[PDB]
This record gives sequence, C-alpha cells and structure tokens, in this order.
Amino acid sequence: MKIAIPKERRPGEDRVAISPEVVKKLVGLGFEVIVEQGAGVGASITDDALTAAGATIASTAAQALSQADVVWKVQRPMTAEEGTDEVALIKEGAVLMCHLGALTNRPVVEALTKRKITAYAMELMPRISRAQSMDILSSQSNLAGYRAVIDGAYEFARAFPMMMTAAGTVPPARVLVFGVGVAGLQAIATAKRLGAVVMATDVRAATKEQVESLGGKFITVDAGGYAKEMGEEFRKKQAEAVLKELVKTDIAITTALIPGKPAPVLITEEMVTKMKPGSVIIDLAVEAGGNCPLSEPGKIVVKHGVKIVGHTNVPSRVAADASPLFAKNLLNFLTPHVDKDTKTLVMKLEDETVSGTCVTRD
Amino acid sequence: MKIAIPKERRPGEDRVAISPEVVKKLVGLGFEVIVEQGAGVGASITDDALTAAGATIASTAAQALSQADVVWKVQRPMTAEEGTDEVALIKEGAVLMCHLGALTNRPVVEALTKRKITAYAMELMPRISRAQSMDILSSQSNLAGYRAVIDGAYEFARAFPMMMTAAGTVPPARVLVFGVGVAGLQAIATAKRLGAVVMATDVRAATKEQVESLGGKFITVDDEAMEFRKKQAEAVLKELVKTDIAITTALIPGKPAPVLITEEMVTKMKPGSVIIDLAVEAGGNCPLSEPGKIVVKHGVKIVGHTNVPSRVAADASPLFAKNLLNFLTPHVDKDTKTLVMKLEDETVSGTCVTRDGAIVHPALTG
Amino acid sequence: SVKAGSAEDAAFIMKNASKVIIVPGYGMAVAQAQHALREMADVLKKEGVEVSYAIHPVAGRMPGHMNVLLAEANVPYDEVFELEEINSSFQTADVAFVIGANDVTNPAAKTDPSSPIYGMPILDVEKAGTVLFIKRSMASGYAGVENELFFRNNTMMLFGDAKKMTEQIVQAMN
Ligand SMILES: NC(=O)c1ccc[n+]([C@@H]2O[C@H](COP(=O)([O-])OP(=O)(O)OC[C@H]3O[C@@H](n4cnc5c(N)ncnc54)[C@H](OP(=O)(O)O)[C@@H]3O)[C@@H](O)[C@H]2O)c1
Ligand SMILES: NC(=S)c1ccc[n+]([C@@H]2O[C@H](COP(=O)([O-])OP(=O)(O)OC[C@H]3O[C@@H](n4cnc5c(N)ncnc54)[C@H](O)[C@@H]3O)[C@@H](O)[C@H]2O)c1
Repeated sequence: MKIAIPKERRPGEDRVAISPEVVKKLVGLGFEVIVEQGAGVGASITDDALTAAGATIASTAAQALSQADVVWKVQRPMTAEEGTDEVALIKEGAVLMCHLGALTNRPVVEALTKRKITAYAMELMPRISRAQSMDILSSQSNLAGYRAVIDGAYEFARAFPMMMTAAGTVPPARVLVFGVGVAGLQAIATAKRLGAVVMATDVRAATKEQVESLGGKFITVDAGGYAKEMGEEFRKKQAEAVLKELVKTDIAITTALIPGKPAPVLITEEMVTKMKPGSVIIDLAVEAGGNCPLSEPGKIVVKHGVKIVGHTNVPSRVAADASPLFAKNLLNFLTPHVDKDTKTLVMKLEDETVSGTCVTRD
Repeated sequence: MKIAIPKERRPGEDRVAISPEVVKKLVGLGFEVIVEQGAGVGASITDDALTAAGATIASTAAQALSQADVVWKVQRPMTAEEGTDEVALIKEGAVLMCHLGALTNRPVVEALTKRKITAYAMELMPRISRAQSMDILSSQSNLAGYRAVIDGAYEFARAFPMMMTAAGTVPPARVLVFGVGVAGLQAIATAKRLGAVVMATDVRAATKEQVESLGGKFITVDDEAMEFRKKQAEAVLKELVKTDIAITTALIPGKPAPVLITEEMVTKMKPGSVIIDLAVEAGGNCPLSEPGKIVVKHGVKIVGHTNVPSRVAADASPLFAKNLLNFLTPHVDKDTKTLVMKLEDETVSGTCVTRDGAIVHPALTG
Repeated sequence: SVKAGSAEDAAFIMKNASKVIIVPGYGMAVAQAQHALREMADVLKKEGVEVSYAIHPVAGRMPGHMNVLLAEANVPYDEVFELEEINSSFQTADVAFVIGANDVTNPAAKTDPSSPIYGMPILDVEKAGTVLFIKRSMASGYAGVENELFFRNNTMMLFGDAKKMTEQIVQAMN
C-alpha cells in the first residue's frame, strides 16, 4: 500500500502533511511513503531527513500521486478551474485526507466524487474528548494564539514588559483578548510571558476559571463544545465594562468564532476610535468575517490611529511547528484502521471519527 | 528660556526628543517649550497630547528653532553637504543636545562651530554612577536587545516555548546571543521568558556570571576547568550548529564591527534559522548582512535592520527625553531663568564638543 | 566592626514585624533566588504582614534586571515599586530584607564626596528598624567600595548564598 504527500501549491501555504517522525510510524504500518521533492522546504523538513526516515522522493507532484493508495494534504486540492487540476492528479479510487474545507467548497467535493475519490475532511472532526489528538483546528489554533502575540509585539512600537530603568520606567503593555478558546488561551499565556498585564473575556462561563489560572483577570459580563449567537441585547451589555479596559489596551486579539454563522463583531469602528493611538488589533477571525469590521484579510489596516492586523492562514506563519503536528493529527485519525499484516485500509464507520468526516466515499 | 524640539529628519528615525512628562518638567524649570508639529507622531506622542503638557506647537522646523536658546534632537542635525542645512536653522550661540556622533562626524561639529553653537554630545557621557540616568547609550541599546528578540521571533517559523499537545510535542527554540552588553543581556532575558533555551558567548571573562544571572548558559570549553585556546570557537560552533536564532550585539566605537559569524559558519547552520545582526551599521558581526534588509543564503535568514532603537520608538523616546532632561536640570537654577553649565562638572566637560566658535573636545584636532 | 548572624536569627527578626519590604539585587540574580525569595514573602504576608519590593533602577547588571526575574517568580506587579515611589516607606518599616543588594544601599552616595557611587540615588534602607543583608562574603560589589552600613549597630550579615540563605529562612519560618 502507498501513501503520498505533495508540496502545498496554494498562495502562502508553507505547511506540509508530513514529518520524519511520522514516516517511521507509517512505514511500520505497511505503507510505502512517497513525498514530493522539496515539499517540506517551508517547514524546514528536508528531503534528506525524510529518506532517512524510510520514505521515497518523487520528482513531480504528478509522480507523487501517480500510484497513491492514500493521499495526504494540508489544504484542499485546487480544482481544475482554480488554476491547476490537482484533483486530477490524485489517482482514481484512492483516499484523501486534509482541510478540504467541506461546507464552503461544494465544487472541489464533486470533482473528487467524479474521480471516484474518497476524501476525509479533517476539519469536521467531532468534538469528542478522544479525538483531541486528531483535531487539526486545535493543533493549529494553539499555534495561532502564539503567533498573534508575536505579530502583535512586532507591529507594536512599545516593549511588552515592565522595566524599571535609570532613565525612567517603561510600563507593561496591557493586552486584552476577546475569546478564550484554544487560540485565546495560548495568546494569554504567551502574552503573560513577555510581561504584559492580560485581560480577557468570553461568553462561555467555564472560561473565567482558566483565565485566572494563567495569570490574567476576567472581564465578567452576562453547546456541545462551543457557542452560538448571543443577541443584540448582550453585545451592548458586553461593550460595557470592556470599555473600561479597552481604552487602556495596547494590544487586542480577537479569536471569537461561531459555527455556520459569521464571526461575531466584538470591536466596532466606534470602539477602535476610542483606543489609545499606536494600539494594535490582531483579528484571528478575519477569514470568518472578522471580529472587527476594519480588518481586511491578508493585510494590515491603519484606521483612527489603531493598527488592525488580519493576516490569513496564520498557522502557516508557524509552519515548521504547525506541520509536524498536522501530520500527527492525520496519523492519529488513520492508524486505528490499518489491519496489522494485510496492508489494507478500512474505515470503521461505526466510528463517528470516520462518519463525521467522510464527505464523499465514492 | 526657550527650548525647541524639531521632528527627526533622517530616514526611518521615528523617535522624538521629548515627552509629555518631560515638557511639564521643562516648564516647571522655567522654560518655554516649543516642538515642531508632527514631531512625536512616529512615537505616538500627538501635538494635542503635547500641548496639554505646556508645549506650544510651531508649524515648521525653522519656526520651531528660529529663536530657541536650547535645542534637543535625537540624531545629529543634517548639514548642507548632506542636502539639508539643519544647523543653519539653529540660532547662533544656542545650545544643542543630541546624539551627535562627534568623534566620528567632524563635519557636523564644524558646521555647529561656524554658528557659535555649544554642542553637548550625549553619546560621550562619562561612565559614572551618577550619570546612569543621563546615559542614552544604555536606554536605547536596552530596547534594541528587547527588539532583537521580537524581530527574531517574528522571522522564525517555529514558536519559542516548548509545547506539549494532544497531537504531539514541539521542542523549544534555541537562541545563541553573541556579545553580552546591555543589549545582549536584555535579549537573553526576553528569549528566556519566551521559553527558549538560551546560550551566550562574550570575550570578557566576567560575563559568564551575568549570563547565568539571567538563566542563560555560558559557552565555555571543558578541556579542563576555569598554548592556543583559539579552539574555543569549536564550542561556539558546536552550539551554532544547533541554534535556531543567533543574535549578535558586538560593537567597538570608531572601529568596524568584529566578525563573529563567518560565511563559512552560516553554511553550517540548519535551514529555517535566522541571524539578527545588531551590529549591521558598523559592518556587521556577519559579513553576509546588509544594512536595512533581510538577506537569505544557505537557508539562513540574515536580518539587518538599521536603527533598532527606533523600532521601539514609543518607549525609546520618552526614555531619551528623560536622559536629556536629567542631564540639563542640574544646570537650570534661580538666576531668573538661565542655564549655566559648570565647567567643573565631568558630565559637561566630557560631553561638550564645541563651545562658542571653537572645537573643545580633545580627540578633535583641537 | 561587623555583627554576624544566621538563618534562625534572620527568621526571628523578620518573623516579628508588621511591615516588610524586600530589596533584591544582582546577588539575588546570580543565585537565581527569585522563587525562594518570593516564597519567603507569601509565607511572610501569610501571618497578615505587608510586603513590598524596592526596585532600584540600577539593580543587577542591566535595565529591568530585577523586574524580569521577579516577573518569572510570579510576584505581582502591584507590589513592586521603584526607588522614587517607595524610598520613603523604609522609615516605617521594621525589616529591610536586602537579598543580593549592596551598592543600591551604600550611603557613600550622599556622603563621602569622592566615592565612585557618589551622586547616584539610593534606597533609604538604614531608616528601617533592622536591615538584614545577605552575601557570600565581604567583597564589595560593582562599585569597589565598602558599605558602612555593613558594620553598624542595626545591620545583619547573613554570609552565604541568596537562594540557600533564603531557602532555610523559609523553612525555619514554617
Ligand atoms: N543596572 C544596570 O544595568 C547596571 C549596569 C552596570 C553596572 N551596574 C551597577 O551594579 C550595581 C548593582 O547594584 P547591586 O546592589 O546589585 O550591587 P553589586 O551589584 O554592587 O552588589 C552585589 C551583591 O550580591 C552579592 N552576591 C553575589 N553572588 C551572590 C550569591 N550567589 N548569593 C548571595 N549574594 C551574592 C555580592 O556580595 P558577595 O560576593 O560577597 O556575596 C554583593 O553584596 C550598582 O552599583 C550599579 O550602578 C548596574
Ligand atoms: N476534540 C474536542 S473535544 C475539542 C476540540 C476543540 C476545542 N474544544 C473545546 O471547545 C472550546 C473551545 O474551542 P475553540 O476551538 O477555541 O472554539 P472556537 O475557536 O470556534 O471559539 C473561539 C472562542 O469564541 C468564543 N466566543 C464566541 N462568540 C463570542 C462572543 N460573542 N463573546 C465572547 N466570546 C465569544 C467562544 O466561546 C470560544 O471560546 C474549548 O473550551 C475547548 O476545550 C474541544
């Protein structure tokens, strides 16, 4: 049985669905692993390293999928009309696994359904506690929260930590993070490391506890693992005490998300207008609309003295760490169905880890 | 009397020699403070924010300097030979205070001498316990050490701290700091709080203790214990081969920066690595660095931003305005509002470059 | 000409106070005693005592040297004060726990007009009831001058390492 990992061809993507460590494990399971030459250059994972791990190197992407029984990718294949038929490379009848992005990418789903291709959308993984090791949203969110503080510190013209000096005291940056989920918790941690006083808030009440344990203060207000819309009534009661802290904030990171619905606006243009000049806003929900209407995907926007950052595919900004983890999420999702000496795959299906994910098993 | 703060003209200089907190002091000391418009913008110090402190807002540099008795700047004023005569704007016989770069820029000092301007070069502050609050060399370098880490983090494709996740573990980043002065020390501290394994190396023996007082690990050969020891660079290369981010802070006044990471050495580095050369304006500690840009060779990113202190302009400027004020206050007394620099003071004698129509500092052909 | 003193003693002196302010210095860093030190403070302010840190701009070997190490030990910001914002409080303080700090207290900065540390602002530690130091020996610090505060009526010389000399005090503090 063969498995192939191509180089990511989408604009920006520097991640790759593989690492040396993950090839070793794949090999021991009876898989012949072919990786595309130069595929791990953006993640610092060299060709030399993958071979030593037991895999093989393919000259072209086309050669990589040519005889692939299973294909692993980070981002969804570019459909024929997207500028280069990748779905057309993946050998017919094989299995694909990646952040296909089901829901919003209906076409790519049929192009695969026509090539008699079985694809698994890793971003639809159930929120069950035994799947944390295979959840790509989490492994990437986590890094995104780190990179947010980094990107914030970069764009910020002041230093993060307090330092009492012979020339006077440089006060600590004051950070406020809207949305204390995975990305937000890590944003709090990394921020607390550089010495900033951290402020946070979330609708989910089970948060306040976590925030206080990391070292931050909780801005109190007032599903099966997440939340939904709160109503105009709340949003207004929210910007209440938030104000008190938002007009004293230097870095504001927004990570709020709500499935199937537009990202919740938490900082209006009327609020950014009140932030200290030189402040920075890191909008992580930018690709779901954004938590601040001023943010625009892929670029930094300065408006009213505040810098509003909205990079896209932030996880790729942390490629070398993001990739190993991504490759492992896939390994953890596949490994449980490789019947030990037979070299053949069968997706349980009774196991919701295969059902909640399989979009087209044509 | 009258003191004015112009906007910095040199390209990329975002700092400004003033602050709201310092204006209140200058007024309280008897001065009428004037500052050019848009002067503190790059430093997030608005005119309104400034006026509110007691400052007036002249519209142009000329109008700001015109009749000022004392002048405050960060970088040295430009001469006609550079395309813009700023020393021409300064009133004859006035007093100038700024980072002159005197010992290395005789021309500006001459320009100032022709207009009988008393100039105090802040960079020449005596290294004495009582002038620590008047030292711009350390307040700026300190922020640069901080920023060197932030830039390195920004350019690195991995996170600094080790993370143990449900999906796996990612090792911390390894930082190697070359040169342990004020800057390098703050880099160690910033890299260690961010969660990285930090190694350091400096020529001055007494360093090892400073480095460990920050959780760092000093690079020392163990052929034994504390004829040609020039093979210590084998222990330095041992680490470099495992380093993710190398930050070099070595510099020497007047002289070119000492090469600390050869081209031969960078080839031995792992792909994805970044070298932050804070010594890039004096030639660099790495010959592959280029003033003002991120070059890339052998898979290694060689970052060489200029004027790093300016990359932390909003905190750097108030610190600088503080140094300036701390230097001046001891000379502004009753005397019905008049400053008089006691020639006895070592802070005045070691910093004064030229006095009313005549070069004064020894090291300057006079 | 110099009074001595051990942990047990130092535990006593401080354990019998209502207001205590810590004064960290380079010494506290070389020994990496931030976590020990921060304990001797929360076990101290446990009784109901008030604790504060007097941070001198030039403590350690670089700007913010004391800050970063205290911040790592998790000592609160609103409890750490700069020379100018606390230098007065020493008077109404029984103990002036001086861990690893020396030049930052030497009085030769207001007197002896010829001292390398002359003109430099210092912390009014002596105005404190009893001033407990801490240091491996007698050698001076960066300055290269002796501290007249070392040998005089109200002064302790807990000779040893900052982390250890604090480690034990925390113990004989139970
Ligand atoms: N802040 C800056 O950026 C900077 C830069 C350059 C110079 N300086 C200067 O350095 C001084 C710093 O203030 P400071 O109070 O800390 O003065 P010191 O630096 O003068 O004092 C050091 C104290 O720590 C002790 N010590 C060393 N290792 C120790 C250990 N392992 N355990 C316990 N104690 C230890 C020393 O004595 P033993 O060896 O006898 O134990 C000494 O009493 C000032 O004079 C300042 O101007 C500061
Ligand atoms: N495999 C399993 S079991 C799994 C996987 C991923 C996350 N989780 C859990 O789900 C929770 C969060 O996950 P997530 O990925 O970060 O979610 P997601 O990134 O979608 O949510 C971001 C944050 O937005 C918050 N939020 C949404 N709307 C608002 C609003 N109007 N005001 C304030 N905050 C708002 C929300 O509660 C959450 O904390 C955590 O407690 C995790 O533990 C479980």
